[PDB]
Amino acid sequence: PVLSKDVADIESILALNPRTQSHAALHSTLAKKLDKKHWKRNPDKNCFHCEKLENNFDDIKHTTLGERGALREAMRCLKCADAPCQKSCPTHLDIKSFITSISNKNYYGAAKMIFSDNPLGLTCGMVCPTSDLCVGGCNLYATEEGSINIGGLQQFASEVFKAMNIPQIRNPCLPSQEKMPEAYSAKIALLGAGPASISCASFLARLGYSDITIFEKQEYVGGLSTSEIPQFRLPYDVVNFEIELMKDLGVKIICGKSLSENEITLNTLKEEGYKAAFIGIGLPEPKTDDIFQGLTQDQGFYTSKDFLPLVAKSSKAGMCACHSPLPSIRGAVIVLGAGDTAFDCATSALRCGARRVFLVFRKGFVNIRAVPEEVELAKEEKCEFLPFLSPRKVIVKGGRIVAVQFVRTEQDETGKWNEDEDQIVHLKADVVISAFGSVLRDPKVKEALSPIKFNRWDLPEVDPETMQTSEPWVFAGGDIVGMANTTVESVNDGKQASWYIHKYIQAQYGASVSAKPELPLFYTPVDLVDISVEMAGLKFINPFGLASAAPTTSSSMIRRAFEAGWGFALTKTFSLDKDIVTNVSPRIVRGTTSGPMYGPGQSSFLNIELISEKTAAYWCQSVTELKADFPDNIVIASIMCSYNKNDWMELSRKAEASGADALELNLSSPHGMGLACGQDPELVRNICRWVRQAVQIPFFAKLTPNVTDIVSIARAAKEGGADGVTATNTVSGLMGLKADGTPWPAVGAGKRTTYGGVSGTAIRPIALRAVTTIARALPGFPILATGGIDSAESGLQFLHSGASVLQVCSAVQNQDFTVIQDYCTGLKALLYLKSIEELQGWDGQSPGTESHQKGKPVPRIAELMGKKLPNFGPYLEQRKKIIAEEKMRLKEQNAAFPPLERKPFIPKKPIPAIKDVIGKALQYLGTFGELSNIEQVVAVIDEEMCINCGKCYMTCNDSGYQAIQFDPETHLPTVTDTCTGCTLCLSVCPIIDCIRMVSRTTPYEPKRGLP
Amino acid sequence: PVLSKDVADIESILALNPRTQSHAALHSTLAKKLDKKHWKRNPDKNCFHCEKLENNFDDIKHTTLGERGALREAMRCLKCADAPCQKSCPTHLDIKSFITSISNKNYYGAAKMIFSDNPLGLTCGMVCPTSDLCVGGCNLYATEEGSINIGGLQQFASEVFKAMNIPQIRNPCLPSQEKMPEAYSAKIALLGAGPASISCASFLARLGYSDITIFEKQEYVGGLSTSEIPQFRLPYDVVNFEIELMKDLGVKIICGKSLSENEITLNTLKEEGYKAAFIGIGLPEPKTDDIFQGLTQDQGFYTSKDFLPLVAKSSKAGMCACHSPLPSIRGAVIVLGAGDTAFDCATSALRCGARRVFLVFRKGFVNIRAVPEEVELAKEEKCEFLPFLSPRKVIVKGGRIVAVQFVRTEQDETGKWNEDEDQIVHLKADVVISAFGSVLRDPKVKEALSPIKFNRWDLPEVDPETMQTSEPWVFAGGDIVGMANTTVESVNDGKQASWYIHKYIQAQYGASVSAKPELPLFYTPVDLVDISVEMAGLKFINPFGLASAAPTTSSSMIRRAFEAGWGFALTKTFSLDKDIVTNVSPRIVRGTTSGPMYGPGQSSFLNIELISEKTAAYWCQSVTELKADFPDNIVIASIMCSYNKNDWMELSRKAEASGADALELNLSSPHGGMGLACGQDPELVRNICRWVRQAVQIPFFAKLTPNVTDIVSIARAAKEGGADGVTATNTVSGLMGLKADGTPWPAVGAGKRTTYGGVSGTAIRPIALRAVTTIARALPGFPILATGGIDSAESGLQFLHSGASVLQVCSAVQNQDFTVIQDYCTGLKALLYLKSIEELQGWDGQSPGTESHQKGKPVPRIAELMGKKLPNFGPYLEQRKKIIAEEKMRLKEQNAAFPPLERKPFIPKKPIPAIKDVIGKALQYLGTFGELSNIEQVVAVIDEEMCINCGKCYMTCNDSGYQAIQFDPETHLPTVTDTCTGCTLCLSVCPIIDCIRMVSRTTPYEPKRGL
Ligand SMILES: Cc1c[nH]c(=O)[nH]c1=O
Ligand SMILES: Cc1c[nH]c(=O)[nH]c1=O
Ligand code: SF4
Repeated sequence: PVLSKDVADIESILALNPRTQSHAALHSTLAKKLDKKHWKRNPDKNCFHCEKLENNFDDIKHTTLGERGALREAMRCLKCADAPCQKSCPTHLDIKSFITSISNKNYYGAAKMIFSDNPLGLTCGMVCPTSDLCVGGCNLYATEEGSINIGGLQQFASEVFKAMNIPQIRNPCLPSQEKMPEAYSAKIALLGAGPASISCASFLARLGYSDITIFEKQEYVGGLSTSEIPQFRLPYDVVNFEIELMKDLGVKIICGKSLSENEITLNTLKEEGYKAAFIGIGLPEPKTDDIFQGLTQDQGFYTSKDFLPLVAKSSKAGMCACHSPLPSIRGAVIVLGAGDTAFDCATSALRCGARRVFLVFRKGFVNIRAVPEEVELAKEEKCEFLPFLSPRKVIVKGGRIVAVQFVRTEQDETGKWNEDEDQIVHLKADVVISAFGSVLRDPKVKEALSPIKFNRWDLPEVDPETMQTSEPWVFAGGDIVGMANTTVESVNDGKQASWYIHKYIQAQYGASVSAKPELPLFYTPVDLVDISVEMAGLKFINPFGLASAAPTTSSSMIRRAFEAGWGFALTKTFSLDKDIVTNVSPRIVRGTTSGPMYGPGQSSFLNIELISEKTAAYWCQSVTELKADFPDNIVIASIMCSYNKNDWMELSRKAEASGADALELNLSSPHGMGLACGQDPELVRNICRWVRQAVQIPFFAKLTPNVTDIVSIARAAKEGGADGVTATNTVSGLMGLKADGTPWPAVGAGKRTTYGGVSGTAIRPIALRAVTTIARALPGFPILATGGIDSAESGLQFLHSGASVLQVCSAVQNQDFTVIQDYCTGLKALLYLKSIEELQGWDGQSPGTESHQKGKPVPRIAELMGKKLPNFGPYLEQRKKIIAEEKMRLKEQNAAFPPLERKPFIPKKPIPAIKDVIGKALQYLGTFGELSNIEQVVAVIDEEMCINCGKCYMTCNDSGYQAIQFDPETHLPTVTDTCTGCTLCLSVCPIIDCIRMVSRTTPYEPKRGLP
Repeated sequence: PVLSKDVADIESILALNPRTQSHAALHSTLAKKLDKKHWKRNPDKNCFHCEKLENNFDDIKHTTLGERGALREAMRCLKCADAPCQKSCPTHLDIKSFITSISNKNYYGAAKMIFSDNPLGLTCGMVCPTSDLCVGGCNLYATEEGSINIGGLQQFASEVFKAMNIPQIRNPCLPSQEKMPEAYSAKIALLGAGPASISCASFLARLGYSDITIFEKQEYVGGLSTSEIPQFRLPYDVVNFEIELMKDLGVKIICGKSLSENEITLNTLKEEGYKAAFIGIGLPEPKTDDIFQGLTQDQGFYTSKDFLPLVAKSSKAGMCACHSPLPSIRGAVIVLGAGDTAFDCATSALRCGARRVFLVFRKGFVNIRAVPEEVELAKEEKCEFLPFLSPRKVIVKGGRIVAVQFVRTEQDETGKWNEDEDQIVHLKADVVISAFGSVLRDPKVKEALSPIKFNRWDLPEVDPETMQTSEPWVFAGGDIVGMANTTVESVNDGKQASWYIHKYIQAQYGASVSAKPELPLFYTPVDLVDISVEMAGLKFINPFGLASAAPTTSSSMIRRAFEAGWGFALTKTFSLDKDIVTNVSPRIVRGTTSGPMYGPGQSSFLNIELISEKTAAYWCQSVTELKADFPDNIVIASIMCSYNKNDWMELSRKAEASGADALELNLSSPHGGMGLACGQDPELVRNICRWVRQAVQIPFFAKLTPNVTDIVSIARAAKEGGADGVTATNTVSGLMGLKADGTPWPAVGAGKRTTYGGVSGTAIRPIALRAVTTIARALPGFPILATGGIDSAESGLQFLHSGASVLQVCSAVQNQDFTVIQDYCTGLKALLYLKSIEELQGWDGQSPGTESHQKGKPVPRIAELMGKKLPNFGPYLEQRKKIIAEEKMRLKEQNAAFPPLERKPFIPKKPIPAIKDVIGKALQYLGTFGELSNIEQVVAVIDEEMCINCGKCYMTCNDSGYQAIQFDPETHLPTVTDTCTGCTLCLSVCPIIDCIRMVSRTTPYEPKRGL
């Protein structure tokens, strides 16, 4: 037969494989109109019908992210200096840092940074109106692809931390409880268990106060996060999670107790010995209108304070003891108002069975208070909008509402608003929900706050800097003060008050506090993990250090790196005066190793830099100064001489005398098998011998990867007396040419260049091979790793490969010295998680991937699965039909009485130290002959995760075994039995873990070419 | 002094540098509220107040892209199989292919693909309602980051092509015009010079028809693209560009005669000897309403058909000889309707000076059918929206409209719309514009179409597949047929018609046409460029070939690659029967070299694959069949033996006898400072080449490994042994990474074992490029076949410039499919063609010089706007808007300047370089470090108008450089100071291409010695 020709059944497999076209394509406009419907993904502008949402409380947030989407967006963030997003965040979250942590896969460190400044970090990630806050200042708004999804990233990192089930711990910088001064036992009262008081109590507990009580009127906690924000924006289990974190700090909550004249008052708190009080009761009553006087819910009238708590109580499992039904909202619903509550009333009314929802407001579209995020949810769910209408009267017939009369409004010459009595609208309605806002009106509650001063907005008056009322022991914040318009601002109000409550209480006990307010961070048991390591008789407080490179150009830079937390640092390589050099410019350029992607996260750099231009006297004086000031931080002096015994001996002794803990020998010098000393084992052995005879401190040989066998050079260094090797220096390369042939870097008028050194993540596979091969050949010989280390996650790969410490250059060039805090918290988390048996199915900090579309979990419904319903076109309609019917079956098949007491996971094995993980990977490395060819695998695709791109199919067709069927109608792939398990399809799929490799169960025959 | 500390002025420079935080930050809610306005980038929700737009016709499209943004978005596209976006494009554009070309920087190839199926490809890129077309089907809608900006990408590639100023050429597949059959001289008439006729005439001219005339009623051409679509969405020079492309094919346009009685009729056309006619006159008249009878423009009334051409004539330079005054539209403007025209009237009215615009429509918001893109523009410019109002009276006093009276509208149960006479609105207004649609209604125009059949909507009937009317020689398309609602569907109507006009005319002359419609592609002189090359006596039709790898697993795949256009291919390496191998699985994994980015454009792969599992008998028979079927495509047999003379001679003779054009010796076989493999030892390579040279007479090439100290010594030994060239290079040995539990990937068997693998792809391109350059400089003229990260025409040309003659590809096909060859070939043709064009020297290949821009739109060149430290946020942005608006007004009150350049194509001034002409031309720039000038230093300089204020340059200079950048605390604008050393890190990390540039240093230079 013709061996080079596909047989008919493979030709059939290949039907949808791309082919080069020779002509333009003929398709009529009518046929194109009909075919469009089959592939449609987004909403249809001609669709006017609301799709059925009765009893559907699934997440509708557009900002929710899964891990795949979160990694992409975190990598996109510029991680800006003095970032304007943080300036625009009311709690001043270090967004730069927590997004950096997410991009490095350090979800713990991200969450810790979030909760350090915002104890309701998950709630806020979900509900913050970011377009009017952090995102509104994001620099990437100045790009076509637009601003960063900061809230979704905050939500993702916080959701992972939640799933870790790690508790908050008492501030570890505090003295033991025993030894705390008496002032910290002062009895503190907080009124209302909403965002403001939860924040305030949390920060007070961080400061060490041990007697903190929140008194809550209702039987549920969380405030408006619980009672009014819909479950389809903020799941109730988020609120519970954040309350439990605060309770870890000892805060007490007592429900069923009210600030009111016949219960708790300021006077009764004083009588009972309370020393300070925080008022955080919000705005508990609806703003009402005479037009609705006497109307009952049974007639069809609600305020938002009546309606939204009913929906919350029904839809939020564990909010109440009583299971309760969803309000029977049938027919046409009129929502009055255009604030943000109005849009939650409209979307919630659809969940209660509304046939039609009209949002009617008394000003125009350009006057809507609502953030666009909030408006869009109502728009996409087909609520109707009626502007310029002021309500005049509700029509009641047969005991129920049947219509609302309105008068038109308009804006005149001044700008101020008139009503037009002659221009009426009679709007039919079965239900009316007023969303006019909220107030504090209850005279009993107001009198319980005697004698604090109220302002003309009729709210407690506070100093906006201290949150103190006119009574010095009473503070207030959140909605009740009338500035905060958001959860995060109410959180910040409690945070602000906490410092000044602390100051007031301390002064009452005769103690002063710092002139600069200084609140503690958020802490968990992860932060107590020991990440120190000893290597070559040297103690490293953590394994991360600055490589000898541009980040160590000046010793003042090393000083700042030590102040940031870096465990050790190399000097830039320096030499004797005779060997003075002069750099050229340009000399450091970005890598082209991952295409025309600019900005953060360059996959490599190339440099034609020389050794340090600063003198040996500068570096030796600097080493003395750094070791004087930072005795616990390791300083390694990097030195270079030509192939001359007397020179190496003189320079090494000079660096030793300066106080260096160790030396690093840079073997890049040309000599008299490559042109460099480091490429010849005999020269390396001699250089190490000369230094070993000259000094008594340890020294390490820095190996080049540009050699046939780096184990040869490493053994030469050991034979010469080196105490270890640094693996590796940069890979020799040329990073590319402009289209006119000239290079980059191009030096001088001649536009000349020379071969440079490639650094960064593009050389990590080369460095990782070098470290592992040296570690297997020379067991126990200390290795300092360098080559693309840019995270705790990747640092741990080099530790597992045999290195003891981790040098970094390019990751700092891509960012700044503060990445050390990400690396340290990330490594602590990785080691801590190894002790948690309940998380053993995770890959480091990553939860096992389950079925999702757009990071939202696929509903596991019998009638959604197995049956070839992709997420587009008519298949998507059928999917939505199936989900809707199952929500209705869910409305009766009704349960909410098996929640889950949230108890943290406890380590059930010792937490490994660094020395316990070094080299653990080497057991899996060997020769090719040690790999099983009997245990073969095949690919299997999770159809529910697939996004129908066909990349697996095209890679198997033109780089594989033509083993994947690609359906022409559903665009769903299926791996057939001809799969060889090569794993290319998995490697190109855009969805993490959509494709998995599983043990082959059918007989396996290698394809030998037989007909 | 303390050398390791920053002096005072450096400490202040470092003021905004990121530092690690040990405490939570205290910032009051009130202070946060006041600071938020300073940084604000996006629209303020509280802004009731549209900024001023009078006489401002600058681009407002949200989809416009510059090069930086286009490359990012094109790399994001999954480049899907059987792509649904193409299914959803009415002209069936190969979106996958043209976006692939953009990602590979081949803007010519992308434009050629666009214009092959859409002769108005630039217009459609700007105006297509993609959310209802191609983008509505995009698979990436199923990700959080969302669908691809297809239209903006189409616009960008077409804009670059426009700037190339290259003409369209006659279809080069046609015989010369002297020897075309008589039928192609048939006189063809088209009526109306809009998108439908322009498309129809273009495709007819592509087919070879030489007598094609478009008869246009007006003095201007382009149809609605000219007369009504606003300049701030579609610049007139786009329309002119596409018209001139069509005139390149010989289509004639005659303005001033109409299809109408007493003018042109179907009867006059027939009598004058026209053989076919296409009706593309659109809907030339406004849909009227009796309530507007007698109202005049002087009173303030317009239909859309009166208003929008008035604005076009004034704002589009080159439409008229008349410098037209913009309609003075002061006061309140009421636009009636909510179709897409209504929104263009609203935005255009602002440009005329309207103070407020109301969009008033008779149904609800759910019932608006305008695409969301178009609604968003009116919404963001603060137009008001009034639903459920039907106009009843226009009130005129003092000779001017002063108000419009409406009645409320309402739906029933039946869904039947009613008007409530008792519910009235009296809206004050100075101008009324009706946007009720367009119609064909002039009795003499319809009478000129006698006797074709019209339908119940008074439109000509066509067969929807052929576009033929009831008269066989008359065809129709576009708006006039009533099916197209878009420019692209109108283009498609003309495209569809062109084939059946062709079929009809050919039949009239007694000739048949193929049953499969075959419209020709779009061609330019670039497509005639020769990209063949000769090497080692072998003739390659193009320099691109498949490497010996997974894309050549089977000879059936090589066959399909040749059919796609690949110039050559390697077999997978094969061996004698006794050397049979068995692969393990998994064995090919994605690279980790550019972080957790999944899907397209993987920056590397790692493989632990062996040689072919298929027999030498399979491969030799396959080579015979491939060479019999594709004699002009080069087939190179890759072979491997152990270090054995008899084996190498036997296998190489077997492959030679099969008809292989050449052999490639895989030097990966183990044997025994010269490692394990034969390719790492020059003595072994020399002997192997000696053996093969004795055995065969065809050329052979030694495939070098990069895993060697000195690859030149290996290449020299191969040449001494008799090889005719070398292939540089094989994969780089590496370990791609470990999971957090220490297990490797790939992991084989239950033991999860691995071995060192080979790294391929763009991550190893700097290594391969250094290898090719160093061999080319040491062994000038010795043929080099390059392999290692070649993924585009421009990377291919880097390797040619470096001394290679042909270009092997693997990973780029694994990342995609075989059809990338068409991108590579057109891209290489374009790169060589542009080298002959003097007017484009300043480009870098296909990339224009970057002008100052924000979000890809050029910054206004205004004096008071330059150098005034006004970044694009907060109060500075408001000042920029004032300055821009002010001299839009000064450009108004002086109404001169109507000189739109007449478009002439650039002409090559020297011959087009052939492949052999460019080989090695980069080597002149390579040298030793000592040959680099250290006198000619550079410094960095920042273009503040392109800056997006991220501080990355600042952060990198601070912690990886010389603390030489000032970063302003209020404007977040950086300035390079005189302590710059030209190191070039800041440029290397800046997210904006060419925002930072290196320039010659003009101030005295001293190296920093620290001392
Ligand atoms: C001195 C030096 C400069 N650049 C590098 O990449 N490595 C080195 O050792
Ligand atoms: C046989 C072979 C497999 N994989 C590679 O990367 N190179 C080779 O030569
Ligand atoms: S022509 Fe229009 S519909 Fe087709 S791909 Fe381009 S933008 Fe999309």
